[PDB]
Amino acid sequence: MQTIKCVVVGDGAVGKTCLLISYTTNKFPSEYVPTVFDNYAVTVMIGGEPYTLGLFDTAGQEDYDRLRPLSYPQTDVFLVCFSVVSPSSFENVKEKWVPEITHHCPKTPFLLVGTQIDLRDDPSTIEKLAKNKQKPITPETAEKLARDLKAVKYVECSALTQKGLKNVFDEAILAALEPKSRRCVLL
Amino acid sequence: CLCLGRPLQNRDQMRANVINEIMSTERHYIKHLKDICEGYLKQCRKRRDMFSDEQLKVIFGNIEDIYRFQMGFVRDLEKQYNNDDPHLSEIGPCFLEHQDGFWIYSEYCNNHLDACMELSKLMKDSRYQHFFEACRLLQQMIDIAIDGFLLTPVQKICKYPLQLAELLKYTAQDHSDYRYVAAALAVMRNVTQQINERKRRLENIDKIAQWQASVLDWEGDDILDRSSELIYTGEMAWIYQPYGRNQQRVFFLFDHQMVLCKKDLIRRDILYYKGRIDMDKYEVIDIEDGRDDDFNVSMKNAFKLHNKETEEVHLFFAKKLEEKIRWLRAFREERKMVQEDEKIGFEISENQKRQAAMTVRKASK
Repeated sequence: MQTIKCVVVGDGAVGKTCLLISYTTNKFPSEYVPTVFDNYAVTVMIGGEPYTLGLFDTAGQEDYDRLRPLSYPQTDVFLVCFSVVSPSSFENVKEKWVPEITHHCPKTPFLLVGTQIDLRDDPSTIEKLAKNKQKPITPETAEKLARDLKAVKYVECSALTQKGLKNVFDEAILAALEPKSRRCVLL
Repeated sequence: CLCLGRPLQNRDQMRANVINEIMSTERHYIKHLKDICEGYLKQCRKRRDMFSDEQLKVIFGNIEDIYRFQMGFVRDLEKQYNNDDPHLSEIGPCFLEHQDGFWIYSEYCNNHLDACMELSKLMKDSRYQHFFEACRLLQQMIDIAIDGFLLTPVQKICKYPLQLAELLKYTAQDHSDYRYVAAALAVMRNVTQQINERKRRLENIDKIAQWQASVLDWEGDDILDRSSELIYTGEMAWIYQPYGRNQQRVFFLFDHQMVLCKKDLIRRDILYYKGRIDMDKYEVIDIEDGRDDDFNVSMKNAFKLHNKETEEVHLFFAKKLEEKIRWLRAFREERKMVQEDEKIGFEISENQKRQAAMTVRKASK
């Protein structure tokens, strides 16, 4: 029964794990959100045939450059996450994440995923950014980076409200199957 | 104020939530370890006609020793859990008293990609695919294959700092745990950083042999005879002896020894071996700005290397202040690394040298 291994990478504190938790559970937003996400399998149907989607977080690995790559073998698709309210996490997509995964997994597709889109409206986030003469990343600017970096595409979501959340993963699944060959190997 | 935020749980409750997450993720983690050891390892050891000893050691490494450590770590956490008032639980000391035991994760991470290489090889063959799928069904594990499950110790050793940081954020400064949690956070960050750094060091042996092979006019022994880590490098002026000529050189600080080279005047990527300083014999004297006693020069951004037993002495000059400081750290750092290494008996293997040196004969001679 064929599998899709999907690995979520990106800077710390951009909501990688919140995203995975919110996609795979059905919590009220007031409930406690674990800091940790265990490897998760679920059956998804496409072309009327079952596939197992395997979801892997990389939380806490952001400063450990020799441990990170241990997660990469057998990957069929990467989600390269940044927060739309953290310009430094967006810069790192370009300086750090996309070069790393393309060095280790040169034929593996990746999506550019903007997280925390609800924080564009949050008074405190906006005030703290503006203190440093910054502001959130716009979808336009991110679409532009996705094209320059050869991401399959740019998708945006909020783990909190779930806006765009299921679509991130449907687009991941599609990128992974679009006509093993794309699967990361030995590096 | 204005009250425009959404419902958040209070600080003590958040601490209780975190404590429960810690206990629960440790029990789920040990269940995965047990499922590996009982569902895969034990079944593989039974089939001697399908797995050699060496294949088992390569695929499973020390997973069983990690399971064993974790049984003890979990028993101790549970003893600290306060049933009456979970948020009052004090788990900082459990991490502190088990800290040396976490070092078994170094070996696990260093050998993981060999594990992945072997499994991928075996998974081409339907005999093993079916065997492994069978183990997974009987141990009742979710539908992630064995390679995923063998990644869990790696993810785990990287998750503790995060969990302890979240615990700290909800712990008041007067809690019986505050200073213990803060120290446990520091200790577990250091465990992981040191595992990452030991791994880098082992992976870069190859690079030290290759670098040495690219340097022209090499004299004396291979760097890997005495050293196994580049600590710092850059460009300084220096004077070998009082009244001597100031030469500009590129210095390479390894554990035990500092090599110096000269760049070619035209071809800036070409380096010429110019000698080396045995750092076991040299103390670092930090010299203060102004003017120097015979010696007899003037000085901006300067320090000195005295021989311990002799009157031998060398003057160094960085350009910026930023650079003098960076070098002084790199010297404390190489003394530090040397003490820890001889204390732990960290040798570099014989076949590790033979592997690194074989890579040089790949790019001709």
